[PDB]
Amino acid sequence: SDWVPTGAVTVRAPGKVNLYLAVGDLYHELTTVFHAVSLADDVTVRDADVLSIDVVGQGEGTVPTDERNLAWQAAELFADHVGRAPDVSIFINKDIPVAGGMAGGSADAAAVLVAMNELWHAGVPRRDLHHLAAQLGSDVPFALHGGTALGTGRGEQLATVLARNVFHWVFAFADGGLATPQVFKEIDRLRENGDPPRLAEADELLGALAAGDARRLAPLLGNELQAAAVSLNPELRRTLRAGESAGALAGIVSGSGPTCAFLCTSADDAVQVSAELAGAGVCRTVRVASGPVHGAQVI
Ligand SMILES: Nc1ncnc2c1ncn2[C@@H]1O[C@H](COP(=O)(O)OP(=O)(O)OP(=O)(O)O)[C@@H](O)[C@H]1O
Repeated sequence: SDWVPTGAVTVRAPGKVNLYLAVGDLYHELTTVFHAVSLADDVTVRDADVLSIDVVGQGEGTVPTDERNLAWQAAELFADHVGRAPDVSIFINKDIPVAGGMAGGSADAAAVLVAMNELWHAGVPRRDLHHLAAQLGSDVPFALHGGTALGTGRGEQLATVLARNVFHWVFAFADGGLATPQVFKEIDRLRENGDPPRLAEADELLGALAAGDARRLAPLLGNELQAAAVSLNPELRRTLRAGESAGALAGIVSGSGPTCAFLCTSADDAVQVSAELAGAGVCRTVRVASGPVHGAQVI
């Protein structure tokens, strides 16, 4: 169903959820376990007379089509790297929520890097694409990488980890969005203010992933940005509680929010959870997905 015209390159790049997200000091130092899921954007790139961006799907109305778009920035950076003008049209069919904590703009940017490399057969190796991604944004490297990975530094340095099963997810999109800088500002505010708990080390969580054990994983999920996202959007507490009472093993805010993610034991539980959330009047719209999935790849 992807747009794949002759001459074009179409690339699918996944959204993410942070299974584990510890936030340090003052970019912020991060330790995170990224997990790529089957809610993805598909990006079709063609040679054209000028650089352009068109969007359908999530944010059809509102995602900018100019220099504000991370995909614009990606095309310019890649063109410069290989010594060509960025004369491509970019079409983004988005399932990843806008400003929702699943790094959809980052997916779009990673997809453009991959699509252009193929379109022009530029021979840019994966390590060089990684460097370009890191220049673009903190979550772009993971969008290239996919699977499940331990991100350090500010998230750009990645060590793959084993997630030895298919993991079943429900995502609850919020009515609006959050600006990730606002959410980082808020966690700093919360910490000026009190001395709330920090996550344990990621050891146990990584062990549960390596065992492929969702029931063990669930109570170990955690995201230090969640308190900031819920401080800003208190209604998220209703969404989380609803998903949990519907049968999710655990609910967590995804990244800087406001999307909520719910880990379920099985496909059938994700069926139940998504159906009840949709019926509970606590979020905008509901999605079912699985992970892990691949990083940005040509279709
Ligand atoms: N390709 C794009 N898709 C969506 N938003 C984009 C894109 N390019 C630029 N933007 C702008 O970026 C912001 C939203 O980015 P995005 O949807 O990636 O947020 P996010 O998923 O919460 O990101 P993260 O979780 O990586 O911090 C908005 O300010 C939006 O106008």
